[PDB]
Amino acid sequence: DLPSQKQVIELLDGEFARAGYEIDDVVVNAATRPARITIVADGDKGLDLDAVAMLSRLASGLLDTVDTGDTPYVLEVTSPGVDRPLTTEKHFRRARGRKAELSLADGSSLTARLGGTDGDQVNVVVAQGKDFAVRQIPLREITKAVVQVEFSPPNRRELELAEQTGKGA
Repeated sequence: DLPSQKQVIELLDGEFARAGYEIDDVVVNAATRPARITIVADGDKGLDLDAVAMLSRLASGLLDTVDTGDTPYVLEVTSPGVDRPLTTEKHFRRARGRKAELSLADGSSLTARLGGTDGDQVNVVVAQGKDFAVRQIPLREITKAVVQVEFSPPNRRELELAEQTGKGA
């Protein structure tokens, strides 16, 4: 059949990196006519149309080296999307379960999946080895919070924790 997400990534990651680009995610969708393989990539300087086309050429060339069989697919290389910034406690509540990039007041940053709010805290869920940590961060320590677009579905255990912690609308 079609290669797994992991197969596409092992196939492309090195070449993409060698071209100066990072692979953020890969989606092999076999539920459309025809199937779509989506590569989500980025560089320090985003993806302009030149880069999108170059990486599409790269990726398609590399994927032709693979036995797809009689199964027909379409390839797309895209930038990671943009999603809402969050300002109020209500916003955080509504964004429970979403992945977020948080800038902290001490200058550090953190990518984590948002849990519920709890008093003046927000719960966050972070991967830690094969397991997870649930941390509370005070709203007054978050100076920027941006929800990320997700292409592959969230890790099931991670989403379970993020969605059954604290309050969220």
